[PDB]
Amino acid sequence: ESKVVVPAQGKKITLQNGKLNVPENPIIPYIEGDGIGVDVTPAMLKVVDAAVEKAYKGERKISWMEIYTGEKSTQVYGQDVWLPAETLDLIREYRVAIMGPLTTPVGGGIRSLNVALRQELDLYICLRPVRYYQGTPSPVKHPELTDMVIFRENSEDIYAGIEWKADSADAEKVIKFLREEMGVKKIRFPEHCGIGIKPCSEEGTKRLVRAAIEYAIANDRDSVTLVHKGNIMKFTEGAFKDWGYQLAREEFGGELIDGGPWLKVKNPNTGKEIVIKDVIADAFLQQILLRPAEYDVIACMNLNGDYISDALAAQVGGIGIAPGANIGDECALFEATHGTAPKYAGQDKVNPGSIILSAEMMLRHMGWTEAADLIVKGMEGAINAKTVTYDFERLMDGAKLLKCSEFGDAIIENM
Amino acid sequence: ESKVVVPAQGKKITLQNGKLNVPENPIIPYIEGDGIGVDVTPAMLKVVDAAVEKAYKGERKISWMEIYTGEKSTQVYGQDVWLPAETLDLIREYRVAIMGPLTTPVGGGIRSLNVALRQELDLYICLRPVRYYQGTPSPVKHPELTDMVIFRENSEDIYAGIEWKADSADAEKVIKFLREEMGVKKIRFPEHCGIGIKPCSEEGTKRLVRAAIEYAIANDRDSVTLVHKGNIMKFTEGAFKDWGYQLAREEFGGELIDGGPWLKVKNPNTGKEIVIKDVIADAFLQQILLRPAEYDVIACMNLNGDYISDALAAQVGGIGIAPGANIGDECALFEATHGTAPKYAGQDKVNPGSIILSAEMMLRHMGWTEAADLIVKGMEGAINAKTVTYDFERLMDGAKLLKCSEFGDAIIENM
Ligand SMILES: Nc1ncnc2c1ncn2[C@@H]1O[C@H](COP(=O)(O)O)[C@@H](O)[C@H]1OP(=O)(O)O
Ligand SMILES: Nc1ncnc2c1ncn2[C@@H]1O[C@H](COP(=O)(O)O)[C@@H](O)[C@H]1OP(=O)(O)O
Ligand SMILES: O=C(O)CCC(=O)C(=O)O
Ligand SMILES: O=C(O)CCC(=O)C(=O)O
Ligand SMILES: [Ca+2]
Ligand SMILES: [Ca+2]
Repeated sequence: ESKVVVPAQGKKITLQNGKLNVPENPIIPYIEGDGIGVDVTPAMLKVVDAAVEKAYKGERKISWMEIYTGEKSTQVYGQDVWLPAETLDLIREYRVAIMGPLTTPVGGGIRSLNVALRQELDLYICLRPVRYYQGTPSPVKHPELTDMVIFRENSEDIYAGIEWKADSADAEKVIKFLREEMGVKKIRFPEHCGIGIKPCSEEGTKRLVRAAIEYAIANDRDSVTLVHKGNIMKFTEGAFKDWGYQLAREEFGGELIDGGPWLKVKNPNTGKEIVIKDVIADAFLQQILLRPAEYDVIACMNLNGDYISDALAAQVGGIGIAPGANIGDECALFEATHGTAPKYAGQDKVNPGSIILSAEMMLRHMGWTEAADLIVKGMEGAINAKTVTYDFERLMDGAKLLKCSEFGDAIIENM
Repeated sequence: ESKVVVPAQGKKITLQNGKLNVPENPIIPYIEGDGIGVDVTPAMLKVVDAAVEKAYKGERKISWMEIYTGEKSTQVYGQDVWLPAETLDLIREYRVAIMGPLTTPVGGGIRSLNVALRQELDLYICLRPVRYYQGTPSPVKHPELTDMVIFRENSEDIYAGIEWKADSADAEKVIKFLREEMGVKKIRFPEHCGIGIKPCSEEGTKRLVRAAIEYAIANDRDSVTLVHKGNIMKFTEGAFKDWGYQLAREEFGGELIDGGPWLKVKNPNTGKEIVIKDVIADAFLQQILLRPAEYDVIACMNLNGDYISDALAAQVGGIGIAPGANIGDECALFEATHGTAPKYAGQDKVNPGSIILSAEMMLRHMGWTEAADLIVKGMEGAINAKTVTYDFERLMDGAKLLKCSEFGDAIIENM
């Protein structure tokens, strides 16, 4: 028995040959989110409606439709309903959706609801753009040199949750198989030993890298860097790097730069040379601090992407305003990237920036670039104005302290 | 037929009940290192001899004994000799050794010689202290707030090199076993798929965490933070966190702080309260930038430790001067932590700081704290004096440019 209400006014977005067809009255499912979701989601709804209204002078309007996942889903659908089947069906059916932060419970053997959503809908691209907003307090000297776009592989890697607990019958069984059937000698302590599996496939790697390159082409970016720990994990991380370079050669006319290993790919629209290169992951966490300007589009595996995105967000003072998308071939789910921060929930206190900027990515994904531009513009103005939420204000002098909802208004005020 | 020459003057260090017995004329094996090893090692030898000579007025002297691993080993012992058996025997026999950077060849199925050395000698602690040297050009505003000591688990994790290449008969076999015998459903693309294994054991985790806590006690440090990605990898990363906390409760009288989950451990020598806490790895890469002062001793798994150490080193401007040790129960191997940088090899140009500070850790490990203190003092003086190698100088105004060997002298000059 669904508790979802389809808006009476409103039409579903359609997908016609890899191309979204967005009506002027699209229905957008949204998940409020747990904890501070109660604060940031309404700020996002208001800010989005304003930008859309201003951009198209009332010709277009989103019909928001609440759907459920997480703690609130249990309150709505009952006890063990953390992720209702219909939520998966609805996101797929309506093609574009957005969500606040989710609470995954502990003690019940439930795995990350965020990851569940990504894997279940096969949203194989985790897209995390990272730029600096002038006026943001940052811990680094030159945050303005950071302008990157992370394509993080979302469907494979150790992140896929294949593992067995130490001393479990399964763990014992897997370890037996490995030592006796596979002749594995390098397990240091085979007893009381947990075991995880890290898969990385040619198809998985290539759909991710294909998207990263298409994005560099579509947006006239300077380069795509394959980031990997291939010198230690040759057949997963190293294979990802090799497949990445290969895809570039096979589908995009990638050709050797000097002695290699870097390649150049010609932008078929602008004729610009896009550099395809690679950096070992540990060095890369150094290079983003020391030479951020040399990096643009990044393509990498699941776990590394997680680390890199977070490291970048912190460096530009954007820990609380980092936008993110999960994109597959059939639908897309945009998200607040921070946690539920239950301590502040309901206080109208936290920064709605992250979910607002994810909504910006959503609008842009929908082809409503004018409205998306107004959000970027509003965000830039409000931050420049030093009219900000506590998390920014406490790090600045002469800022005006705004509530969550008030920061929403300040964004609108600057549109 | 050994090509190693045991020094005529000199005595071997001994181990008596977990306690090193160091004679006044200890023999120390050293591996020159490939590439810039030719530049930094002699700078290290000279700087160490000076500190030892000054500290003990000639009463003590190290008898350096060259041993081999890497490219130079092939030149010495022949074609496929990258890591001679005797090198393992010698390091174990002489208890304390140091090395420059190593070249692991590509194309021959040889795995990291660094990792080989660590695993083969069971040097299960990778010890990476990270502090700021006043005067070092850093990309962050307040590098002086960083004063941490990383205990990185060295013997397990995905870093152990257990994996099979996509399309290999073994890969196919492992994937078959997993899908059909283990009922694994979450491998997205089972074809053309590489597979790695990530082990984490109770014993492996606890010997690492035990060392981290003993170190916090011995050095009156404020806290030990377990860093892990346990919310996604429950049975490896999560188990490491749980075992860590458990070890603290079982062996060190760890007790709940407030509602937990943090614990307090009483320093049995100073009565100081040592906090045992934990942070998810992705957040931790943010927290080291945003709140570096809240962190002290870190305990974490192999791969995470790799990332964290490198990220920290970059933030304090120490990418080229980061010291490191590999420590086991029977011996210890100190190392330059940077690469071989072949482009500058032999130019007497690069920064010998990393290997010099690893030598500082070696001297301290040997109980020769007075000599170790003189190196710290020299390094602080030379850097403060702005008398530095190109890698520092190019980032500063009004520095004096020194060659590698000259920077060695500047350190001595400041002792
Ligand atoms: N949008 C936001 N605006 C301001 N602070 C945030 C935001 N999101 C997260 N935080 C901070 O990060 C944490 C994220 O919550 P959690 O990781 O427990 O789910 C919160 O405790 C809060 O930390 P703080 O106590 O420093 O203000
Ligand atoms: N001790 C050092 N002093 C100065 N620069 C170093 C040092 N170690 C490494 N580097 C730099 O880091 C790289 C490490 O070498 P590799 O990772 O290829 O093995 C070198 O190319 C050099 O980069 P750079 O060209 O910026 O001067
Ligand atoms: O999603 C989770 O629940 C943990 C991993 C994470 O933060 C992410 O994947 O972005
Ligand atoms: O050791 C290697 O060869 C690569 C990994 C690394 O740099 C390290 O483990 O410190
Ligand atoms: Ca994250
Ligand atoms: Ca490293």
